[PDB]
Amino acid sequence: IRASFDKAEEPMLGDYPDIDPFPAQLKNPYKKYDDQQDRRNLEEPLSVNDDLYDMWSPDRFTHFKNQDALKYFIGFLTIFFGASYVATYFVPEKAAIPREFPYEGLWKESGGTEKSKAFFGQRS
Amino acid sequence: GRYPFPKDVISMTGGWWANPSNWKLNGLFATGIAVGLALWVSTATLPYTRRREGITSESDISKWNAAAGVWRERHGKISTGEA
Amino acid sequence: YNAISLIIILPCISWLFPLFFGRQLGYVFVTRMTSTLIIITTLITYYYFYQLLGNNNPINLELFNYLNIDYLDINYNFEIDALTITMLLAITTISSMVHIYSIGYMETDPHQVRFFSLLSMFTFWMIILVTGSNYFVLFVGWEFIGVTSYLLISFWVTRLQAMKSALSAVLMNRFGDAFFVLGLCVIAYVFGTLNYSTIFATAYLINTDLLVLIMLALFIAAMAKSAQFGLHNWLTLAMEGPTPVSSLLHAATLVTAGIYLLLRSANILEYTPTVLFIILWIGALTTLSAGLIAICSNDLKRIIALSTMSQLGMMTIAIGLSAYNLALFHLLGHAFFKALLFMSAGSIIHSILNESQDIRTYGGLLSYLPYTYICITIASLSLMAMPGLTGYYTKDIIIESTYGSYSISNYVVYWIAYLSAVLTCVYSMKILYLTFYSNPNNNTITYYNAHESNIYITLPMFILAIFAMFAGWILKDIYLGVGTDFVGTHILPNNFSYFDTEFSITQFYKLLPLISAILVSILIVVLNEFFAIVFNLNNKYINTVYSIFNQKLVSDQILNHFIIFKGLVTSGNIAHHVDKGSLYRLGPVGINRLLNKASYNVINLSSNTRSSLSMNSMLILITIVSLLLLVLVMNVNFIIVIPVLISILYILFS
Amino acid sequence: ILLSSLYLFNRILAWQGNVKHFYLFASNLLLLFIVVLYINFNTFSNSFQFNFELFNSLNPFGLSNSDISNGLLFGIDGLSLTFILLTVLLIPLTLLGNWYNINFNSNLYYTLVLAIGLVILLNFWALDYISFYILFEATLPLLFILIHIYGSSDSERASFYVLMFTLSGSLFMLLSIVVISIVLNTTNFINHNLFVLSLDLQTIIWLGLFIAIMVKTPLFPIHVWLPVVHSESPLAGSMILAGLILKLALYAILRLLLPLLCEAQILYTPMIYIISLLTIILTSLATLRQIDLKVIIAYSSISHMGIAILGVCSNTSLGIYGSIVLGVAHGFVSPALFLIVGGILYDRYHIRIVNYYKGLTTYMPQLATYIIILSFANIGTPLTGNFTGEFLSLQGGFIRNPIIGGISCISVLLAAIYQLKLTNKLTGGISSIYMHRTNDVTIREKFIMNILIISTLIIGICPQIMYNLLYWTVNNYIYII
Amino acid sequence: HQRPELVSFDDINYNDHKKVREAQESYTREQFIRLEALKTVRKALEKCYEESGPNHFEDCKNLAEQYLDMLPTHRLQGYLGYQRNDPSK
Amino acid sequence: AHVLTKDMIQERIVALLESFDKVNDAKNITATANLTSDLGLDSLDVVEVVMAIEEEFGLEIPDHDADEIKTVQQAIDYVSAQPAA
Amino acid sequence: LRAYNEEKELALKQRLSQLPPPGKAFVTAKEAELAELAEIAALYKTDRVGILDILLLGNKHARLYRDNTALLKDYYYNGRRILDKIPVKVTWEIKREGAEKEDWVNQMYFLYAPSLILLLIVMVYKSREDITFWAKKELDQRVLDKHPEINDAPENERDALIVERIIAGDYDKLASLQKKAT
Ligand SMILES: CCCCCCCCCCCCCCCCCC(=O)OC[C@H](COP(=O)(O)OCCN)OC(=O)CCCCCCCCCCCCCCCCC
Ligand SMILES: CCCCCCCCCCCC(=O)OC[C@H](COP(=O)(O)OCC[N+](C)(C)C)OC(=O)CCCCCCCCCCC
Repeated sequence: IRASFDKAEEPMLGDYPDIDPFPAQLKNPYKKYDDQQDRRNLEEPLSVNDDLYDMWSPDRFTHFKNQDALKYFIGFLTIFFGASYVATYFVPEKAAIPREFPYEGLWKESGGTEKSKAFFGQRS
Repeated sequence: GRYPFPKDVISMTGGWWANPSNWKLNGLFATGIAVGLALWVSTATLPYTRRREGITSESDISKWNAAAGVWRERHGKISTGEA
Repeated sequence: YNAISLIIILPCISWLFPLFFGRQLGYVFVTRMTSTLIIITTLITYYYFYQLLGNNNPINLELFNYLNIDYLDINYNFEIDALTITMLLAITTISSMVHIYSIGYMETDPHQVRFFSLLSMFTFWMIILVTGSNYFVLFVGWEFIGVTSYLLISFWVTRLQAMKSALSAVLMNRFGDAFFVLGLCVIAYVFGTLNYSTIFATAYLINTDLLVLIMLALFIAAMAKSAQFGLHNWLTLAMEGPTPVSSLLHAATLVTAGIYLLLRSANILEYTPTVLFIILWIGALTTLSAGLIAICSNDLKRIIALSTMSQLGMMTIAIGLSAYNLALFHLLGHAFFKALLFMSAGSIIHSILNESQDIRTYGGLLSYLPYTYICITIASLSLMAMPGLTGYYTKDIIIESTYGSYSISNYVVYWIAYLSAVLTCVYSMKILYLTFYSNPNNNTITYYNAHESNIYITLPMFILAIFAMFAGWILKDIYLGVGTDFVGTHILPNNFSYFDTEFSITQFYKLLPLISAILVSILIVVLNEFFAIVFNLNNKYINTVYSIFNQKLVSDQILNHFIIFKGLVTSGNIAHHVDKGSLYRLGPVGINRLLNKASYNVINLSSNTRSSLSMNSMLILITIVSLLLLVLVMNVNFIIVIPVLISILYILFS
Repeated sequence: ILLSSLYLFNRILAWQGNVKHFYLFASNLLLLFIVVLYINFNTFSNSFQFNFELFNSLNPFGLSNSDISNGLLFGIDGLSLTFILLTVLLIPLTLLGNWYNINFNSNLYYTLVLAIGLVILLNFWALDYISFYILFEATLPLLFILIHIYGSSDSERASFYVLMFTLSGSLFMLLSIVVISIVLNTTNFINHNLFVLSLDLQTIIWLGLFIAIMVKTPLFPIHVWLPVVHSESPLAGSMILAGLILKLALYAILRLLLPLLCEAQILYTPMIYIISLLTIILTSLATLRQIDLKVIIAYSSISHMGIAILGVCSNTSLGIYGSIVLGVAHGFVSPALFLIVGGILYDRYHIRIVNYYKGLTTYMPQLATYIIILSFANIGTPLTGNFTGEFLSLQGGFIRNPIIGGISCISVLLAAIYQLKLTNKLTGGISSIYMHRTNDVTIREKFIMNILIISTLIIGICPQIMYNLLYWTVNNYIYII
Repeated sequence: HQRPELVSFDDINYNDHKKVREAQESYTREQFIRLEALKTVRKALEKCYEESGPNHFEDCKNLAEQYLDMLPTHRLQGYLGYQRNDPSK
Repeated sequence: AHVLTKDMIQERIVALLESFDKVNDAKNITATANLTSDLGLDSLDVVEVVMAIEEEFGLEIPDHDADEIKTVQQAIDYVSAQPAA
Repeated sequence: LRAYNEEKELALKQRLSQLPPPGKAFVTAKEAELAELAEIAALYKTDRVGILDILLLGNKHARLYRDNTALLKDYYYNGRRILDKIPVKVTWEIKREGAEKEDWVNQMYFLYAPSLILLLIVMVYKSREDITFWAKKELDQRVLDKHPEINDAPENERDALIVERIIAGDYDKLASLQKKAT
């Protein structure tokens, strides 16, 4: 009943109980059940989408709402990446020149050819 | 500690706290088979062992590169980046 | 006596013999036998490493053919070289220690034959993973260690949460393996082979777009294996398995395979400077996120696992700097003290009657467990890169490389890495204080019964404590030496900068991480012992941000609601609305309904009539007249008659 | 001989009253005979070897020694020998998997099962379009009767599906075969690559052949009959339908389509890739929301068949070799999974709903180990023939079209998901409250499962062992100028 | 060791099936010989790399280039393309 | 390992109650004493005591079962009913 | 092998006739009747006839023996299933360890399994005549026929020289077969 996908099935039942679904993980685990691990009692009706609400379904997190958690996750990524990118601007310059190598950058040692020295060849 | 368990349930792994009464004799058999297997494997795979370097001579390597150059000159083959 | 053959074949026996003979042998013999086999493997490995440092001429073992189809020739080939021997040092040492530790730690458990067979299985397949000489053998090991991880995380089968944790791990690593298969297809197409020799022979001539495609797929695979911030979630769930499993998986072998896959590919990765960049910044993100989550966690194993995540991020940063030797050395060093941390945590947990893992539920144990204190202390100070310890010689130089890197922008990484480092101290001290210094938080009987563990637990911790004090210093020249040629990876000369990162470094940067570590460690301890309010405030906003960090930067919710749950809803839509909806409509259900109406209409064409003669005569007249008029229409224009015939069919059948 | 052997059959039936021991003996002899044929098969030759003709006008009841060929032709090359070996390996196992659970009217049941096996085996020997089509259709009434009389609760709808869908596709194949017959006045497979039809007529003939392929494989979107038919069939029916009958479609692609309609096939390949990618992705996702064990296992076959299609239509040697290897490995592993769900669990509990099953490891550790092994084999763990087939098929697909094959690489994940989701619940957790403890797997069930696992492991470790029969085949059908 | 005589599609009449079969087998066998040549080049390249190490870029340049050149042209291609098409026209 | 006995549970609970300052008297604490009546413990005070009991024997009392225990003997039989404590 | 006896059979029928139907023949769970059930059920595994009589005799004897065996099998298996005791040893012994062969074992273990082993052996040794080996040898022979002097060279030099010649020259004949492509 509660979610959009359980509602969408409402035309698809005729004479099947319209069960309001509750995630089995959120049932209090100190009550007693015929199957304690699944937190189910015998002959208990199943929602049409029961496979998405039983104990083997993906875990549900209660502390935050899903929307707010999305806000926090996007915000963390945004602030981290934006801060790093901005920091790239305010950077000191190095003090030593990048090193160099004999034979025009050892272009022969890294394969290379007379006719093709830009492809293979170091800073020389 | 421990608890009851069904005795009819036969598992290749032994089940619950499997500690057979004749385990020392069975262990002697198992270690003998282990030693035999390891030594057979170590000896049989010996001919397929080799070192990585110094197995082909400079003559072969140099002449193979020369022949490949010959092949690439018979065809029209420029080098990478050579344009 | 062939070292390579024995190194492969002995863990195979320690794996398979328990499965064949467990009921006949019993867990007493099986535990002792598997441990002995792994010990002999470790000794053979150490001897091989000694000789290889003598003479860097790797052994190859070339066996039967796997595939010899059109141009693709794949063989079961193995080699032990410098990279492989470093991996094997970690793998075999930690595996032998974990095997010895498990005799004590699992003594009560009914199912010890299966457990020890699985630990040996993991060792064997990881050895296969690192010793293979082509990407196919690597993949064989890659998939089998995933299978073994599934069997280990779900070892306690009756526990629902453990089974779900195992499903998480196996599925996220199958996502990685899907990208691995993509990469293998690209590699086989572009290079005609999977052998390392040929790919490293010709990779410098290859088109760069193709190399980026290959390396990107391989990096997504390694990302899932090494729990970078994309696909980390299973790493902390893996703490559902028994503690010795966590010691093996998070220190030596499983989470290191990703790093290995990048290290083995360094020759290709030199020519893909774009994916090196992505690797670098992914690692910076990973180390930051891991440290932040760790500061706000209360489960001991979870904090240690998040520390593993931060260290893997640090190795990935090193890879992205092309200081592959640095990442390799940090992998090898991190394995030892991470294994020690996990084993010490296992001791602490077994020292409580409740066997609670909540750091909020210990609190005075220094007097009661001095030896576990000293082991965990040594491991922590190794992690914090304190002077003269193994972690110093790896962590600090990796931190400094970022400043010394030629790429200017990489300076930002320095600060990120540094923050991670100090963040590390904060959680280490937090578990050190809350476990040993604080004030007792458990009830009185636990302190009465709090004792140390047996020799089977204690001896491995002693051995790994020695390792975590001495290995880094005794090995620094092999991996970080001014011109060491042991790991022979071909670093492009323009890229190589290990000299610049030593000569160009100033006192401020070379000293600031160390001083910050020392100062923060003292700060955390003194603020806990004297100003508990600053940590134990009650601000609504701070509690909110703390809650964010405590729930893994809500990542696990984000994955579970927006991908996995959405995916199951979409699967329901496909299975009900398409497979059992539209497809049955253009199928048995729709055709049945159609034929029912059509048949009813045609049989009732003469339904209500009473005199069959009159009706049938009217039908013959109507037929004749209609045929005449239809043919007249056809003579006029045949197209005009098509609608009329459609209408007549509609009249008859509908 | 035939007279004497018929007397033997009659007397055995008179005295024992159960025909099944005789059928097991006959099928085992057939397997040995095929192995002897393989011994005398020349591999350095791409020509059909053990040829014979039936129903020639000069000898309607014998073998044809005439200079005019107007009967039905039979013979084998390496490709057909591969599938024949798979068939004769599987038939005795399908007899043995129903040894004890068929009690009323069992002689008819075993007769139907053996007849279906023999018809498929003959189908792989057929050397012309008409003989192929005849043996292709002849299984449908036998399957209809078998499913209707010996299937589970919904077996009437299932028998009607297995007849009607397959007839539907086969009649369009029949249109194509009639067109070939009247246009070429020849129908045989020995020289049909020598006839080059105009591109337009090729394009038309291809459509009928491919509609039949789409229903028989099956491919999206005409697959929905297979889960029903598999779910309601008795065990031997399911084993034959998943292990053998679906392979007839792959064989049909290689034997009937590629040699004759080469240019049209080139033109149509992107459409095939669309259909196969849809099959893989959509059926893999639809499996996630199934609640019947046998339905889940049945849905798995469709995705693996999609991968095989992508391989076999890749115009590469690696892709065709991968498609054939995948077909064989699936023929090993899928009958084993059907044995587990519809032979072992169903004979103990007589129910297939997933909610009832949980934590079988406690009382049945051996069955749980079999489940784990067969699951990781089914999702393509390396050293299994399934991995070799899938990997080579994806290589060929990626070469044929990098984007489409690259996206196809997600099947690794998707298959892992549905299969391991099932096995996680089957083995883990506390023993279910709804079922009582039963026996662990028996000696017969273990024997069947062991045969299948050893076969898939042998071709997984050394796939090259099939190459001596197939190296001509991986070049016979690619079209490169 | 067998050495069947080589037959070309361009010479034969497609109505002698023996000649057509021989032409198909000849085409396939020649492709497999080409694959053998490529494998020889690749094996030499692997040996050169493993004995050269850091100077493989110099000592194996010809082998690397030749392997990469022969990779696209020395694979299996079938016979149907050539038998069903006449290149002259 | 470690195993508790009914008398150990009783001795721990009695020492626990003796430590509480809100109690009427220490000498009057019986096995079948009522905390509400004999010890005169408030509504919230018995809650504090149940919380102390669960913090002492390392278990977790649900709301419905916490409010049910009214006597010390009830507490002891509850704590002995629980396997891990 | 001939083992039939009509004299025994026509009396076995009546020895069956006294007993209750095998469905209800053990539903008590006296011991004398159970002992006779044990003996008569033990007759199921005492094979009563061989080949020379099924082939030669007639269908009335066959129908009777068939019926007898039907009821014997029912008695044996029902006693085994309810009591948990094998009907040998002759009063219903418990000794289930061993001495229990199913009717499929001989076929599947001495015909089917050896056939599969033979198939594996045949595939292994058939793979030796694979095209990859033939083409290796053929390339070598073509090189040796074009350049016979590398025959004069010693063994260990020879293979390196064949490799050299292969690398340098395009010894295939694919383009030769492509006559019309000029
Ligand atoms: C109702 C469905 C439609 C029915 C239409 C088709 C009905 C066919 C009836 C089945 C009969 C076919 C099998 C028997 C024919 C083979 C007899 C034979 O001798 O094959 C000839 C072939 C060459 O022999 P030859 O030239 O004489 O030289 C011998 C040198 N020593 O020698 C060989 O190379 C051996 C050939 C082996 C062929 C394997 C056959 C496997 C199956 C045999 C029984 C199949 C029964 C199927 C029953 C269901 C109906 C389909
Ligand atoms: C079980 C852990 C590993 C144990 C390894 C011990 C090896 C000792 C001797 C090895 C000799 C060897 O493998 O040779 C393999 C021989 C000939 O190969 P080759 O070309 O002459 O040389 C190989 C080395 N080359 C190429 C570098 C020179 O062909 C075979 O037999 C393969 C037969 C396949 C049988 C079907 C597979 C059955 C799988 C059964 C799975 C349960």
